[PDB]
Amino acid sequence: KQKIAALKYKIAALKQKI
Amino acid sequence: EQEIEELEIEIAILLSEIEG
Amino acid sequence: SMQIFVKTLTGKTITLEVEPSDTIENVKAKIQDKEGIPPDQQRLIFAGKQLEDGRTLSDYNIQKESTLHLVLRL
Ligand SMILES: *C(=O)CCc1cn(CC(*)=O)nn1
Repeated sequence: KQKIAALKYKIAALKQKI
Repeated sequence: EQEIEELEIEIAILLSEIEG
Repeated sequence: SMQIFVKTLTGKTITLEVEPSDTIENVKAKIQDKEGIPPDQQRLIFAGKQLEDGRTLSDYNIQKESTLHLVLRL
C-alpha cells in the first residue's frame, strides 16, 4: 500500500508538470 | 503486483509525454 | 547506425545501438541482451503510447538519441 501511495503521488506531480 | 504495474505504465506514459 | 536510450523507472538508462528500420521486437531483443529481461516482460513507451512489436522505430518517429521508457509486465 505504501508503494501504491508513492506511485500515485508521482502521478499527481507529473500531471502538474504538463 | 497488478495495480503497481498499471501505475508504472501511467508514470512512463506521462514522463514520455512531458519529454515530447 | 544510431543509438537510442531506454530509461527505467528506477533511474537507469540503457544505451542501444539500433537502425531506423529495427522493429520494436528487435529492440526488445537488444534490451534482453543488456538486462536479461525477456521481451514478453517488456513494455516500451514513447510519445505517450505503448509500442507494438511489429512496427519499426521509424514508424513511431523514434529518432537518433530518442529516449524510450521501459516498464515490466506480467
Ligand atoms: C499488486 O500491485 C498488489 C497490490 C500491492 C500492494 N503493495 C504494497 C503497497 O503498495 N504492493 N502491491
